[PDB]
Amino acid sequence: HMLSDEQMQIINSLVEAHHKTYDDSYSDFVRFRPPVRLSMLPHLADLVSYSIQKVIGFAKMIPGFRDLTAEDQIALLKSSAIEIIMLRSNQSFSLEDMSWSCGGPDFKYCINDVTKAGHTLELLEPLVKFQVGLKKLKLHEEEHVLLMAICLLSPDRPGVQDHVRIEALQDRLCDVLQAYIRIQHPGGRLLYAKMIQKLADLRSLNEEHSKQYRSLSFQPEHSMQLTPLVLEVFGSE
Amino acid sequence: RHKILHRLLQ
Ligand SMILES: C=C1/C(=C\C=C(/CCCCCC(C)(C)O)c2cccc(CCCCCC(C)(C)O)c2)C[C@@H](O)C[C@@H]1O
Repeated sequence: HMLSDEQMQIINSLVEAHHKTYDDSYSDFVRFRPPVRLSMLPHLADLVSYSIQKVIGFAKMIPGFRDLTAEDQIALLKSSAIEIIMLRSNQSFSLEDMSWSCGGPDFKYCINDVTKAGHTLELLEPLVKFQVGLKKLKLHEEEHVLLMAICLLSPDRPGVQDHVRIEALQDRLCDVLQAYIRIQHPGGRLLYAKMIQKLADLRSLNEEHSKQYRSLSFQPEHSMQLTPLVLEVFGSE
Repeated sequence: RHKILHRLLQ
């Protein structure tokens, strides 16, 4: 009926982590290659490459992520990076616009540019649908931060080797999220399952994106537009 | 093999 102290340390260090690695001013967006309206590809690669760096910064501040082997950390990041970027982008996704909004009109990304960044509606139809789903949950930032850490800490990812230890961590995070909803979220009494439902949605979007990324990365005139981080993280090594 | 990632993970 009440969160323990360690349960609320986990919450506190996770909210601090997110506040350090997400910037609501989006002022750093002016250092990317500008968007042109595959004319959107260079600005998207830059956007995603920057975001991957945030996710790594966030991951390093999750209690005990750092204590995994460097290999397990890489395996988790390589499989879960795109899911975490889809997750955190909810903070810039607007329901009135049905777009993401990270600046003036130039950092407003709409979906009609989908084919301009080398993707199809087969990815952006479910993604947008996911994004309004997640927005309707109207999450406290505690819950939003908790889902990213749980998403990152999935033992069922390709490459993981110590899927006991990281399942324990993921368990400790769900006990917090389960309890947070019970104690702190009014009308939070089926929100956990809905949230876990969103995790499985991600694995489906992940897949679609990984299939479409393969088509890009295999045409060198397109893969030359990506950054080295993107190529290493979404690569297959 | 993941030169950048290792670097970023300190
Ligand atoms: C990255 C984030 C912010 C939005 C996150 C988006 C916004 C999409 C706009 C695109 C709509 C257009 C302009 C085409 O019409 C996003 C997240 C996950 C997955 C995807 C699918 C496309 C990704 C392509 C990656 C490559 C090409 C390397 O395969 C997009 C903004 C802010 O929330 C910071 C956050 O981290």
